Amino acid sequence: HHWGYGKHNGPEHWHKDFPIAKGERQSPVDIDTHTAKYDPSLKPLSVSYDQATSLRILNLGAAFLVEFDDSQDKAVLKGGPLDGTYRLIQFHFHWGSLDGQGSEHTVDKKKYAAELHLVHWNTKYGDFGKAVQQPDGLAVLGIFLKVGSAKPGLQKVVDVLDSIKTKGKSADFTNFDPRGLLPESLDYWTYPGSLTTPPLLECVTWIVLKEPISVSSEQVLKFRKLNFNGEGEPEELMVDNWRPAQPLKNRQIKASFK
Ligand SMILES: [Zn+2]
Repeated sequence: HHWGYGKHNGPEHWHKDFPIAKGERQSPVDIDTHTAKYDPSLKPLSVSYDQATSLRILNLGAAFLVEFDDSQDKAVLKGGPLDGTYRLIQFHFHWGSLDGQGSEHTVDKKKYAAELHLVHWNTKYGDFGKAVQQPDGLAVLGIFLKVGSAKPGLQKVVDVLDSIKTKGKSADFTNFDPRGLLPESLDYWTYPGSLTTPPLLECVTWIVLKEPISVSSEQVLKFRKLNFNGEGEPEELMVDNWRPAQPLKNRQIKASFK
């Protein structure tokens, strides 16, 4: 009876196995744009993905991950609110059963159709496993998806999903350029938070881009054909794999823009 997104194992149940679910810096949160504070101390955000090396795409049950070779400084995030260098390890998405929901962060309570998370770890901690045990261990770039025009750079991801329909399946996925998933503007909000899936560790500097990317109805429809279950198990569509907004508590959200 492990955690998931269903009626009896979903987000309101997670605290029983993971008490930090009710902690002081949990994610996601609602971003109240009018209460967010423009911060002049914020240095420019640096996304250097030119030598990114994707390896594989995997259905882990709760989402699919595109994983990268993070054994060298090849795809890094720096600047913004960050001190030091954070290395890209994987990206994944959260999405809804309907276009009206799916994102984890919300903006003035608005839910987007999906949310992309590019996960990076602080190189001063040597690897991801050690990084998640640190309060500044990860930097996650969050990007909202709305339904409209297709995102051409997403299409290679959507076309391989038929090969990883069920939990446990993986496929080779080399030479994918995550620059094709970024919006024009790097304007962002930032705040200290957590992983949004168990173990919910409070190790994340969140950087959430203001500008969503547009993806087509057909593209998100393909996300919804995935399965939470493994092959040969009862079919349950991988939809609504999002945690809702958590209390902001003693935190301020900062904006990079005015
Ligand atoms: Zn995520």
